[PDB]
Amino acid sequence: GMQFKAEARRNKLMGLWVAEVLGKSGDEANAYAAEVVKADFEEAGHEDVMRKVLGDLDGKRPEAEVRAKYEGLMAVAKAQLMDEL
Repeated sequence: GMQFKAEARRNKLMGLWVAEVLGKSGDEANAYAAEVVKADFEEAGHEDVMRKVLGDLDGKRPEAEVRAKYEGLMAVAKAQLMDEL
């Protein structure tokens, strides 16, 4: 299945965007791009993830920007995994 490879990539990639929106850089962003991958076991779909990134953003962006970013990234995530080959 591609679910999981694609999940890890989608989840990681959003972390790097959210990190840039925080004003992280370098390795702070890479560490953060593990955190967003580490919030998807307790609840399926996109529940406990969203509250994690939103609370971490502290109001730095509107939810409408944020959730759209995540949702749109599933396409990008799966580009990268066939483009990395």
